[PDB]
Amino acid sequence: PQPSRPRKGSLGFGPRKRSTSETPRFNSWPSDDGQPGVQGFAGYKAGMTHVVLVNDEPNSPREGMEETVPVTVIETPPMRAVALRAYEDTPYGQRPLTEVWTDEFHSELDRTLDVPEDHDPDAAEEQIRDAHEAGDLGDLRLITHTVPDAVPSVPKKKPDVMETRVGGGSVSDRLDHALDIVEDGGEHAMNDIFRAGEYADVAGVTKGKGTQGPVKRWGVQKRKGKHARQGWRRRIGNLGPWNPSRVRSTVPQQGQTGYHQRTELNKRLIDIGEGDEPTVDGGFVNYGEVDGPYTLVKGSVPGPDKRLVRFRPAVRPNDQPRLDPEVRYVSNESNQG
Amino acid sequence: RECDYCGTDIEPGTGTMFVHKDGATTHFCSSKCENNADLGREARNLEWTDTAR
Amino acid sequence: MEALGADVTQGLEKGSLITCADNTGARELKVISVHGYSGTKNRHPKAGLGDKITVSVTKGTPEMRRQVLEAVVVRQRKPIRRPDGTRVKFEDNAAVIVDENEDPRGTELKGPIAREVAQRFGSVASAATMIV
RNA sequence: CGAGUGGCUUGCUACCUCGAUGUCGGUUCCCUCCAUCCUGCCCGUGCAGAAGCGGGCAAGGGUGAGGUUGUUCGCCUAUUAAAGGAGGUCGUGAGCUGGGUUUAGACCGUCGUGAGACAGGUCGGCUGCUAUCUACUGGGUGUGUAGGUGUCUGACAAGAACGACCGUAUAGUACGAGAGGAACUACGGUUGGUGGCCACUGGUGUACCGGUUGUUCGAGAGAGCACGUGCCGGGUAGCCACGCCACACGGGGUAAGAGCUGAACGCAUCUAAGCUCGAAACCCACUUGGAAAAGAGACACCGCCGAGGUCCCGCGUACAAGACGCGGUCGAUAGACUCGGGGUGUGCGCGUCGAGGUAACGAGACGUUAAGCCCACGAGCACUAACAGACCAA
RNA sequence: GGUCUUAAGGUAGCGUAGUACCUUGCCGCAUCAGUAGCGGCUUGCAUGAAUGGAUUAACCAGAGCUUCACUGUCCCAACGUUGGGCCCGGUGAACUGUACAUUCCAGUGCGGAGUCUGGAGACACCCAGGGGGAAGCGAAGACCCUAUGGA
RNA sequence: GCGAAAGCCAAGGCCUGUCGGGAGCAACCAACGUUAGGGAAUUCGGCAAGUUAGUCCCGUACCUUCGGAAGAAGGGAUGCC
RNA sequence: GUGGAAGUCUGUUAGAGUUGGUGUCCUACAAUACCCUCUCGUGAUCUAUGUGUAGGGGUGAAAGGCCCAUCGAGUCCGGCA
Ligand SMILES: [Cl-]
Ligand SMILES: [Cl-]
Ligand SMILES: [K+]
Ligand SMILES: [Mg+2]
Ligand SMILES: [Mg+2]
Ligand SMILES: [Mg+2]
Ligand SMILES: [Mg+2]
Ligand SMILES: [Mg+2]
Ligand SMILES: [Mg+2]
Ligand SMILES: [Mg+2]
Ligand SMILES: [Mg+2]
Ligand SMILES: [Mg+2]
Ligand SMILES: [Mg+2]
Ligand SMILES: [Mg+2]
Ligand SMILES: [Mg+2]
Ligand SMILES: [Mg+2]
Ligand SMILES: [Mg+2]
Ligand SMILES: [Mg+2]
Ligand SMILES: [Mg+2]
Ligand SMILES: [Mg+2]
Ligand SMILES: [Mg+2]
Ligand SMILES: [Mg+2]
Ligand SMILES: [Mg+2]
Ligand SMILES: [Mg+2]
Ligand SMILES: [Mg+2]
Ligand SMILES: [Mg+2]
Ligand SMILES: [Mg+2]
Ligand SMILES: [Mg+2]
Ligand SMILES: [Mg+2]
Ligand SMILES: [Mg+2]
Ligand SMILES: [Mg+2]
Ligand SMILES: [Mg+2]
Ligand SMILES: [Mg+2]
Ligand code: NA
Ligand code: NA
Ligand code: NA
Ligand code: NA
Ligand code: NA
Ligand code: NA
Ligand code: NA
Ligand code: NA
Ligand code: NA
Ligand code: NA
Ligand code: NA
Ligand code: NA
Ligand code: NA
Ligand code: NA
Ligand code: NA
Ligand code: NA
Ligand code: NA
Ligand code: NA
Ligand code: NA
Ligand code: NA
Ligand code: NA
Repeated sequence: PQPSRPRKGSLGFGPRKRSTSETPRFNSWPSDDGQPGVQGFAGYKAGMTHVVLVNDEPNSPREGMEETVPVTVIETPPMRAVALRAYEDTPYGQRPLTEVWTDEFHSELDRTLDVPEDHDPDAAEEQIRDAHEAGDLGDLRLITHTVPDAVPSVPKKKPDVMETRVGGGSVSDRLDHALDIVEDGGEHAMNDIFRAGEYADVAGVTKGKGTQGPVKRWGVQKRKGKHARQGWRRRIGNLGPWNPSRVRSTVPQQGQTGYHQRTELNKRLIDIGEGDEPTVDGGFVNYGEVDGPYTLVKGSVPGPDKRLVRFRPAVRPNDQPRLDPEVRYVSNESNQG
Repeated sequence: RECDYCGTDIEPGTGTMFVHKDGATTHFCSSKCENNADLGREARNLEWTDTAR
Repeated sequence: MEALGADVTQGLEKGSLITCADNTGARELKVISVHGYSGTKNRHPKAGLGDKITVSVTKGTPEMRRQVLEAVVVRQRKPIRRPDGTRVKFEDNAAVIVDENEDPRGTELKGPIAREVAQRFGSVASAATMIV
């Protein structure tokens, strides 16, 4: 009869090709609810350890009790909104209008950009306001970049640059909010955007694995029984029926696996601190020591240690926030042994 | 808690508790201990063991 | 059912021979099915602690032998994870024959029982000698 | 009784192939159909309730595990929300299998004078090929758009990214003589699928450390071989799953259906014009890809005698070539060294004890010694090596 | 039926048989469930006495079945080892080739088309892959029929 | 050591079972090791793999052509000084 | 107790054989190979050399097996265009 069975692997994360930017790019942003604010931040993955927590869930029969929870440590030092980009609404979607930059630049931002030497901030600002007057102003986002230098364990000094949306009350109000952030020096921090307890969406470029078989890549079976000894162990039965006489792209085949962007949904921010309270004895394997601004993320995060990961207020949360959870213990035990 | 085998403190959110036939309970801090036990060895006779120490 | 209050890695399969932790006259039990469980092509139906399984008596009193009854998984060799992170495993795998209302067919439960089993099967629990 | 639709079965035909289109069943992997088994929304009921029975829309998802048989089919068990059917050369042998079919050997029964025969049964009985083209999965080099860096846009494309069940409160309530026994809603968990991750458990770990057999290097010490670890005990990192994390709701328009207003037809009428609702289905939402979108895009800055890039050197968050990413003395990129953090499990030597033995000798025990040995990780540290320098470029 | 064909008319045994069409025969054992296996029954489509019958200790790379033990056969795969595979120097074939050839969906056609017709898609080249298609390559089909063929 | 067996080593012979260099050296394949819990659920069928194992002591069923079955089965021991 | 029989047992002694893997190979190392597995191994045994039997004839513990990669009638040349 041939029993039924779901297909192997999702056809939603394709094509399974190597990512274009190691730095993730959100294709979604939260809704314009609260007061004006930057809708995202970034850090650099460091590692894992567990934390003991007080059951924060009001519906848990264990609410108030001890509870061990896995946590991935992420160094989230301050970042810098170096300019405000404006978009206009056109018959072909949104298009970048202009940009308002600054003069105070991080000593090493030029390892990536051809830093500006002559820019007219006001004119840009004007152009934007005239577009808003005309009513063609599309959302507003800030060009942001990180300060790798600020993170010793991470070799790179060349900053990673990524655009982040600014959703606020009115457009006029948040437009201003934008300009103000920028004008200063763009300097902002995880505290300014997130609060321990809230849910965030963590994007990242997964750990690369090179070319792999379908078994690993799509999760197809290995030849079973007598079939496994005939000369085929990890190759599927066939590439398709006789007709249509062509191999469909839906059939699991070998290829690039890993080093793909993924936006993992609803990640609870256990704690946002600073210092070396989360670091492990011996140091974070293949990473280093943590002693500065950090975020503790519940569970796992895509990517290997040292990789840049991006945060964003969960766009589709299931639970209501349960602010500042009681941390009763953070394990610093060595990750070697 | 303490390892009912070697005697060192068992890092919270770690370890295994074996439940014996009779109903006795034995918390272990690591596989190393567990395994040395299954060999029939006693913590006292193992110099690395806090107990023996 | 009700949350077990612990994560389980089924240690049993359809066809597994376990111990009958009670005085019903049934010594050895053979798993035949798992209540409320549907698998997936080629996968053997798996059972673990706190699962109500269908069983058949392999060993015991002539009168109890070959009988197809219902039971509950009181102990297993494969570890299980409690909220505080610790793991818990037992010396063997055992189940206690139960009836329609989930009341132990027997009078006395031999050997210990996981606590988690309590939160699901009261009358079984309230019959336990030792509850870990 | 009458009219049909399908092209799964069978039969008929003899159009196609006999310079061969590898015949069953199964398996694996992919797509589809709807005449729908479950799941969603509905109608009727010989619809009190609960459980059903029949019917409508509907193919998003699911539709599983086993006992005999080569079997398909089917018979049977226990689970289940249900364990639907069919198409793809009765999908799938340049994929597998070879039980059966179907050669040569042999036996039995039947038939035959006999050779030998039987879609009767039975035991045994082989599975070739280095991929030219095309197709697709992934990876690169070029050209076009017409100097560079960084950030984007989004025509379109993929998705099931989610499907389903159990439990609790509702409630022993509505309903019902009683037996029995719901729901809306809110919660907790399971399962299957999906993507990721490795603190925890677990596996590996022919890195490592110890034990120990045989033999050889005279003994000792320290070693080699015993398949690519002699065997045994432990096991770091990493990789993993049996481990862990995450995977809506809600809008919009509809089907079946329930209605509103409403005429043809003064009445009536859910429809004819109009309108309000209403499916797990559709669109959006969400995730992934995506300037080669020939309307070949946008913005900011840098530059056209110089912006930027390639080669080079030290390396990897990358990797089959190629590609990608980081660092290069204005430096911690790699190694050495020392710490830290880890794995083993207490080194050589010497001292004491030691069943004994005249003595020689003596397996072994204790001390020195958390020792000895070892590390794919972290830190400190410019000591060594990231030097020298080449090239392209409007 | 209570002899007739053709001489006799199946005795001892064995029997759903490696012989039983009906057939998964019926009952039992065994299992959750057993077209299997074993035992009994047995009218045997179409058993049976040197065409030897029944039966049998020992023996068996002979056929079927059950149990204990065991286990990566499986659930469901992971990690590792060695040789390859990949890159480089050197050496250096074969198969195969009417032509053209970036195809895909349909249609049509000697009714199983990369080449016809209609549309869709498609910038060129290259590397690796597992083999969907070229009714892929290999063999003037062993099957079947035909020949006033052969043995 | 039972041994003309294994394994290790002499004497003697050889590095000519005659192409090399490089990538922690990917997918895939050939030989192979180890795999938690379960333990034949796999499959026509336990195919493949695994289990057992040398020696001594105890002990040994049905059946039988009295020869055998039998190393039945099962239980214990096993080093060094 | 002695004795030491056996188309006797174990047995990769030598040697002979070839059950399964339907593994490896399958333009091979090879026009029948490699590996593991498996059987026999004092006898109807295995083996070298010599020697006999020749084509409708041999030889055959019988498979239409074998008679120089040739067998339900060898090979060569001729009949033969
Ligand atoms: Cl298979
Ligand atoms: Cl089942
Ligand atoms: K034909
Ligand atoms: Mg094969
Ligand atoms: Mg660790
Ligand atoms: Mg530990
Ligand atoms: Mg199957
Ligand atoms: Mg073909
Ligand atoms: Mg319909
Ligand atoms: Mg569909
Ligand atoms: Mg077919
Ligand atoms: Mg099919
Ligand atoms: Mg073939
Ligand atoms: Mg094929
Ligand atoms: Mg081939
Ligand atoms: Mg056969
Ligand atoms: Mg057969
Ligand atoms: Mg046969
Ligand atoms: Mg060696
Ligand atoms: Mg019978
Ligand atoms: Mg006679
Ligand atoms: Mg055309
Ligand atoms: Mg012919
Ligand atoms: Mg013929
Ligand atoms: Mg003739
Ligand atoms: Mg195992
Ligand atoms: Mg079976
Ligand atoms: Mg099966
Ligand atoms: Mg075998
Ligand atoms: Mg003999
Ligand atoms: Mg022998
Ligand atoms: Mg001779
Ligand atoms: Mg013959
Ligand atoms: Na093969
Ligand atoms: Na093989
Ligand atoms: Na085919
Ligand atoms: Na018709
Ligand atoms: Na032909
Ligand atoms: Na087939
Ligand atoms: Na459907
Ligand atoms: Na069946
Ligand atoms: Na065909
Ligand atoms: Na084949
Ligand atoms: Na086939
Ligand atoms: Na709707
Ligand atoms: Na372009
Ligand atoms: Na006769
Ligand atoms: Na024989
Ligand atoms: Na294995
Ligand atoms: Na092909
Ligand atoms: Na005598
Ligand atoms: Na052989
Ligand atoms: Na002749
Ligand atoms: Na002639």
